[PDB]
Amino acid sequence: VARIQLLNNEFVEFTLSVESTGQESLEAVAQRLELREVTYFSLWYYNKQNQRRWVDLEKPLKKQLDKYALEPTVYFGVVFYVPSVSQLQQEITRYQYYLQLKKDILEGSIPCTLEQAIQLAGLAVQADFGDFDQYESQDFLQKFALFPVGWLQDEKVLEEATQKVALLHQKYRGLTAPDAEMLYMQEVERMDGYGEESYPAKDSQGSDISIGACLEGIFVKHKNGRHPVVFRWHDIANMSHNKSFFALELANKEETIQFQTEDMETAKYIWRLCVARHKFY
Ligand SMILES: [Cl-]
Repeated sequence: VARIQLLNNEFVEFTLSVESTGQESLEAVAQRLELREVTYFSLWYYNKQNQRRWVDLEKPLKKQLDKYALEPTVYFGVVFYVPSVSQLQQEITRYQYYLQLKKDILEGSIPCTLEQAIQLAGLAVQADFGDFDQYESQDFLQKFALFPVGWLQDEKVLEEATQKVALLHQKYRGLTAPDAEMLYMQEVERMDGYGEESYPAKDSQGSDISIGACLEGIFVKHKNGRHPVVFRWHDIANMSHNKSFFALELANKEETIQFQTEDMETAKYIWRLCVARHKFY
């Protein structure tokens, strides 16, 4: 018996056969949610080094969890981030996407100042609880996750910010939940780090780098103080892996750029996800 953790802090148990693929589990989650735009979403697990890894949806799920996972839990989530949530057509799709974006914020995976957090929390509170005066006090706000890694904030800062959220909340009276969610996602959309996943590596000259995927293409960051380089999706002719190396074949001069990742299994994984993102964009 395995577990699928959903985007709203609920879970589903399920019996894992030997042959059932990751795709089959994803489709079952989608039927459960009545989600009709499933292409943006997939399933991930924590690997044996506690790193997040998206499931190979083509392969049987159970072998993947046995071989690479610490425990038989997968997480439902957005694997293909969209430049504009307005391209999501249906309310159920937007709501799931909203839950993911709120998660990205509350976990700190999209960095966020406290003032940005207060503005986002005001919209989330309107979306999640509706108009402020249905609740004869806002003392319930004190016991909810409102802010990124909020439990680590000083109590006085936390009290003050929660009071600001309560006041922002009153200003949003009359906003429906779909509209409040869209306004929330529209803000998160424009924040640095939205849609980004990255991995440690070295470039062909031994320097340490972070490499990964963003909306625009494959990015590389060095730790000097300069600026990241982005290989735009359409400037990328092909991608490959061999041993621990992951490679981009660029369209301009057929130049091939190598990157050395932690091991051969990591290079294959990075390759698989980056190929899939290239195809999606
Ligand atoms: Cl994928």
